[PDB]
Amino acid sequence: FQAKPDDLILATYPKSGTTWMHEILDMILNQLIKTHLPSHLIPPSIWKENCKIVYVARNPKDCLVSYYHFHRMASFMPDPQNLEEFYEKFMSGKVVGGSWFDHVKGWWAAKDMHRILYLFYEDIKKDPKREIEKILKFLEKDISEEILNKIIYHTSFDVMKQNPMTNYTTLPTSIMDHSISPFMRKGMPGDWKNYFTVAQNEEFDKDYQKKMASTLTFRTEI
Ligand SMILES: Nc1ncnc2c1ncn2[C@@H]1O[C@H](COP(=O)(O)O)[C@@H](OP(=O)(O)O)[C@H]1O
Repeated sequence: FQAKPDDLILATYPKSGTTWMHEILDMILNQLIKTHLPSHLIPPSIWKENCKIVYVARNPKDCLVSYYHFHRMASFMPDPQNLEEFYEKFMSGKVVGGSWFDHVKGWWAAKDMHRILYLFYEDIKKDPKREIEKILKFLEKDISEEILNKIIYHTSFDVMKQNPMTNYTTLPTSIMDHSISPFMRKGMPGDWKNYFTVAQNEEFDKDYQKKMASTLTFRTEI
């Protein structure tokens, strides 16, 4: 894969803000390549050319829950069975895409050597103006207040949810059935609290602490 110096790359672990951020980057730019690869598997061409990369990470509890429901509604994805069973496989990194942990850490470290803007799903929810302003400084692109507010409006969850071009409702019920769980489900940090039992959560915090020791921190609420 021969990369071009101007190509802009969107990199996420699944269920972390791909669709959302693709839309932000889409509008700002008016070549955008997206990938779910872990840093160690990016083609070397992309580093040598010094492509700008936007990475989006999401707190792993919401990511896990989002990934569960998505499994429920996608035909091409394995049966998740239970949130309990799913948790075990998510924490093990025995899910499509592999380990969230390795993903987010590897990209976190990669930003010491490489032109990467590393953003947080939760920071984008809390203050899209602030996050989108970093993107603009990163792309050395300059945009009117009028258009910046337009982007914030256009890429808000409520608006994207009604947008056929982005909500994945232009796919047959038999590949994604939205009656089970919409692809645009809740879009809310802290939603995981409605699904983790207190005991599931204490178990998580004990595995997470071990598996992270990463100056990477997350918000699990806003
Ligand atoms: N415009 C938006 N704002 C906030 N969250 C969004 C969004 N568009 C999609 N999402 C959320 O991002 C997740 C999908 O991520 P990806 O595009 O990488 O698969 C889903 O999470 P939830 O299932 O937790 O709501 C989806 O609702």
